[PDB]
Amino acid sequence: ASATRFIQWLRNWASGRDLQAKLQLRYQEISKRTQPPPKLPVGPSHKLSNNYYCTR
Amino acid sequence: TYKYVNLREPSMDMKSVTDRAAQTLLWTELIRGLGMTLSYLFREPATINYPFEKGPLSPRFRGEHALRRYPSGEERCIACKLCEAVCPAQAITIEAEPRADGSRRTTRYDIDMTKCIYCGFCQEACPVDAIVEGPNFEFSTETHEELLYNKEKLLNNGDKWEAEIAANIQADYLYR
Amino acid sequence: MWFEVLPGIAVMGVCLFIPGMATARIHRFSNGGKEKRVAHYPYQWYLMERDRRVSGVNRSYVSKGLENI
Amino acid sequence: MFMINILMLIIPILLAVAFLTLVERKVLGYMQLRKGPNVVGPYGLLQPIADAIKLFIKEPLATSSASMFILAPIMALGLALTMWIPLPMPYPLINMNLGVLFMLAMSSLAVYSILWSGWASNSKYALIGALRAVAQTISYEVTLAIILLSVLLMSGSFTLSTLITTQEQMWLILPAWPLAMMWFISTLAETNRAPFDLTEGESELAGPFALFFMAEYANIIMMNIFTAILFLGTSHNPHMPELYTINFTIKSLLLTMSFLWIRASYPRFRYDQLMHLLWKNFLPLTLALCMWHVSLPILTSGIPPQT
Amino acid sequence: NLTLNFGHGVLRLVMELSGEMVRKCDPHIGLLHRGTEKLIEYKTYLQALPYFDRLDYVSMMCNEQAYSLAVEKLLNIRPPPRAQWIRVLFGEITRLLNHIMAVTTHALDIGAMTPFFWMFEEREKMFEFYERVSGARMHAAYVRPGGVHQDLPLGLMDDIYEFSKNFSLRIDELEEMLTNNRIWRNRTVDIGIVTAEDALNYGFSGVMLRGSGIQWDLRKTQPYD
Amino acid sequence: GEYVVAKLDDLINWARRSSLWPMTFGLACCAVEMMHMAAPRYDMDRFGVVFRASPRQSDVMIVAGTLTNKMAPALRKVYDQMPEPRYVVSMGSCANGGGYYHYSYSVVRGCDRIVPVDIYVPGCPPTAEALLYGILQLQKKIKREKRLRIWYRR
Amino acid sequence: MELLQVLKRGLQQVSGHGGLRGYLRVLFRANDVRVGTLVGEDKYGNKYYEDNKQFFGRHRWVIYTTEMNGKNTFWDVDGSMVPPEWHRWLHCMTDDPPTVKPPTARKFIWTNHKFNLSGTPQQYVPYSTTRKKIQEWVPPSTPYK
Ligand SMILES: CCCCCCCCCCCCCCCCCC(=O)OC[C@H](COP(=O)(O)OCCN)OC(=O)CCCCCCCCCCCCCCCCC
Ligand SMILES: CCCCCCCCCCCCO[C@@H]1O[C@H](CO)[C@@H](O[C@H]2O[C@H](CO)[C@@H](O)[C@H](O)[C@H]2O)[C@H](O)[C@H]1O
Ligand SMILES: N=C(N)NC(=N)NCCc1ccc(I)c(Cl)c1
Ligand code: SF4
Ligand code: SF4
Ligand code: SF4
Repeated sequence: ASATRFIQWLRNWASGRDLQAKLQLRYQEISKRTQPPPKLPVGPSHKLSNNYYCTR
Repeated sequence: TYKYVNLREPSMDMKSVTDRAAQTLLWTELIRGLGMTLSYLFREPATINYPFEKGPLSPRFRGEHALRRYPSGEERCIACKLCEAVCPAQAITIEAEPRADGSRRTTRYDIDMTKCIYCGFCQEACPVDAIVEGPNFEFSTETHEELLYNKEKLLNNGDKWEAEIAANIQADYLYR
Repeated sequence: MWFEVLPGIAVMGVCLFIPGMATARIHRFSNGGKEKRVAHYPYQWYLMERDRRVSGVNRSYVSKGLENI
Repeated sequence: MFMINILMLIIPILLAVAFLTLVERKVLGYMQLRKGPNVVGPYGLLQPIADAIKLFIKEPLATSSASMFILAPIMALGLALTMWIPLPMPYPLINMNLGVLFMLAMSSLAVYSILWSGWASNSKYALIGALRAVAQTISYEVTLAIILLSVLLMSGSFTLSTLITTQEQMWLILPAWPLAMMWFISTLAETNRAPFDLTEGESELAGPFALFFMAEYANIIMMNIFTAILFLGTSHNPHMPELYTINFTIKSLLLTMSFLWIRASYPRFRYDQLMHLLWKNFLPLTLALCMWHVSLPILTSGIPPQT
Repeated sequence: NLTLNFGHGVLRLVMELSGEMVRKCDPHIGLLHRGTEKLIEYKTYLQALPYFDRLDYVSMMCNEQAYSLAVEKLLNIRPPPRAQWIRVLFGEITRLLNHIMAVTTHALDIGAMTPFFWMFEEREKMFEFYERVSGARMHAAYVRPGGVHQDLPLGLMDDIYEFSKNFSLRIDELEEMLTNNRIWRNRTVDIGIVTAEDALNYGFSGVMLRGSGIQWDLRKTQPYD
Repeated sequence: GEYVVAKLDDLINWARRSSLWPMTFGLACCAVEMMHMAAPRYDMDRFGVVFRASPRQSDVMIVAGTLTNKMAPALRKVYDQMPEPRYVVSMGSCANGGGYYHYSYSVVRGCDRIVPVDIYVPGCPPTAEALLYGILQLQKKIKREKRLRIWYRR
Repeated sequence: MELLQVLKRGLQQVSGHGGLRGYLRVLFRANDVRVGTLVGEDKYGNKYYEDNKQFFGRHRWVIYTTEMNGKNTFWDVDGSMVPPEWHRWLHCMTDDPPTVKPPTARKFIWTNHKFNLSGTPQQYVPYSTTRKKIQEWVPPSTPYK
């Protein structure tokens, strides 16, 4: 993302593609490396009644 | 559903035949290949400046093992041997006895780091978060023997890395 | 970046510039500041050998003009 | 004075070869989205020196004939340096009336180093690999000689500095770009360069090593210098000869860099396929273009001067 | 007929040559035989799971999936739907990992070394997805009988989307190097032709079948997850 | 005397560690992380470590994967054909000591039963970065060598 | 022209590293003359920099101290020299540095980080940590056959 406009034009022409739209190096679009804590759901057997193991 | 990768009929009109003749004689597709490698020459390379820069890792990373403590300094391990039982490589060897104060503690805790497959099963199995795979991966040695960890080495790893280990557990324990 | 390839190219280019530049300046030094005489055919060698005798010092590149007439 | 001149050619050739290994690695690296040498000296500028010292203090690891085991690298390196002494840059070290023939004659001898080292390998399989390499080299010698003759029918002589005069107004690549194309590819195949690097390919399917490597990389530079003179003639100003040397060096560098560019871009030929490229494609066209370039000066009344 | 004793791992090929032509190929394998099948008999079903990462060690999570499905079938249980989608998601990421290794090292072996470098930087980014869900770049041991070991970390799916958004251009660059290259076609066109009937009788599968026109893909005919 | 021997040692050490040409024995999965070390992110070539060298031009053997009994003789033969100075890097649990297959009937319990090993890189597999750390550790081992100083004192 | 702005960007890196000597020092120690924002420094002298305009992986780096634990590290740097509290940040295991999110303190955590000690007299040597299992009978010390 630091290439001069001339070099950007040069490599786009040589490749035939708009390379700047799909750079293979990652910048700020990637997710933060610190995330809020999750709160994961529980499965269908997490019940207080009508849940005898012999029926599942 | 399917598609044909290579089932097409070349057009046999004079214009198309002459187009293929020009490609054969003027090497057009070969020149088009030169353009691709030329465009890469002028792209920023993907190389990082190791060891001044490091590849990104996550809190789940499975690296060098360590034995952890409670905040008071007491060992977490209570010699249950669940880690030893689950170890797919049989890399763990444990012996235990009552401590002088009656605590259930190990007298031997060895990990053969050259048997270990760094799978993380031991730290899944542990009920007290005693054995963990820490974040360190830069511990290559000059001799085979240095990779046969006894309990003193593993407790030293825990004391050395606990600051990072605790923070990584803090980030991931809600997924566990 | 790609322009970090240049320093190695610069050294290579200077190494290839030296032979041609050295030959040209050595020729001028050895031939009185002129181009080294080319003699591919007997006629040119004959004139060069006549120049050597006419020079008075046995140097084909030392030229005598109307001052010697 | 002359011995100084010889050394001001021999020494820079070896230094240029040393730093071509760095340029090749870095150019290939950047075309591969990486850097290549950049730790051993700034921008890798000490990498050739470290490699050179390393190779020469390495264990020099039985030959089937000691005389030929030593002859082969001396021949390779001695011949490679010899190919430079008639090159006009713009003035040659030795001004030969038949300089083009001399280069053709000396280059035809280079195949003996391949043959002799195969004999000295003392291994049935290395001798067979050498014979396959020789067959490739002599095959592409055929088109190189015929292409060169075709070009000289526009120049008028076998003197290398006459090519400069012939291209005073215009590069010979314009009237002879079909020959330039086959000439360029022929040099790649002649130097066993990718996609014609079948000796290193087929093979994997210290000081003496370094010496053969220097000979090959000196030949690579020399062939591209020859190509620049043959088809991209630089104008010579007798009062400012350094102007010629700068422009002609840039062209030779770019031609050499395009050898690396091509290595980075294509897969390898099969042996039989690179033989067909020569005998069934290049040679037919080269023969037809040789007849054409014999006729053309006559039919246009553009015959060059003998001198 | 000259005999050549030598001509992914390490292979020993013993070949009979008549000039340039191959008259016999005798692969001698076992150089990486490690008695995995016998070792598995001394492991619990969970302890055996990591052995499958180390078989086709380019397609780790697909080997895990096959073993997990087999155990799930004998257990008579069903993994939950989110686990099934994760398994398909990482099954196809794993297919990208494998096909990059397959195609570019195939190219690298016959002299075309450059796409290997471009596409292995894409492999490096998929190794990060492996490491983020499992903590390991390669031998994740992530897919297990019953589902997967852990849920995806928050933010992973966004980064997979960013990677996928750009990947087809990287395939295009690979195709520009090889697909129409006459040298590449000279090395591959009409090489190793296998008939549809021969492929079936010799026990071929996958692309070794479909390349010969057979319309067969287990994901379509015998689907799972 | 001392100064010349020391400086000359520094020179030859610097050349040898700055131009380490590896022969990689890509036996199994550890070979994949070795390829990733050559790949653009780490670019081992930028350290002077060429991608693939011929065994007779090699200075370091990287054993990257499980060494089986059937393969052991061939590996020793390659090691013996290496020109000196030669070093061995053992990569990953399998080569280090057998790893997951330590108890197999067909597996050598560590490549150090066959060849002397200079550096042991742990992990199953070690990450490409871990392997690079190991290669740099080997470079530092070479920097510590004092061949000429010991020769002078014989 | 753009090539002009590039050239002045190169010059700014010289003054950004405190002159020519500092510029050459970082060039030869680290083969990199980029100028980043100083994130912090640890007790051993390692300095940590960031530049979020660089692509992911090059946006954080450490300039290692020239001396750690009595070892001259002007040329001999090592990845194991990064202490654990900065290890998490430098490897992007987290977003915030220990200067903003310090680690929890424990009395048993090492106050002094140690780098890899392999090949030194401080290297680890394995041994059995258990006591003797079988006690041998000791004969009496007086003659009495
Ligand atoms: C008015 C009167 C006019 C009279 C004169 C008329 C003459 C001009 C018109 C005719 C034009 C002639 C063109 C001559 C060029 C040679 C053409 C040629 O030989 O190409 C064919 C060859 C094989 O082609 P292939 O597809 O494999 O199969 C064909 C046979 N089965 O394919 C090849 O050779 C491929 C080459 C493989 C090498 C690949 C690496 C090179 C790629 C980069 C090349 C860059 C260009 C070189 C420029 C050099 C500059 C000095
Ligand atoms: C380009 C100019 C370079 C000038 C550099 C001048 C330096 C002169 C001192 C060279 C010291 C070389 O150091 C030595 O090289 C030889 C190369 O085979 C190595 O190998 C040698 O020793 C080993 C045993 O150790 C032998 O089995 C082997 O047959 C022998 O070749 C040595 O292991 C290395 O210690
Ligand atoms: N093929 C490459 N470009 N790289 C490479 N490893 N070349 C060979 C290295 C080499 C050989 C001889 C000498 I003298 C020098 Cl200085 C360097
Ligand atoms: S990581 Fe796996 S192989 Fe290593 S000790 Fe733990 S359970 Fe055993
Ligand atoms: S480390 Fe954990 S699982 Fe292993 S014996 Fe100790 S308490 Fe039990
Ligand atoms: S150590 Fe692990 S990754 Fe390496 S070869 Fe053995 S099983 Fe595969």
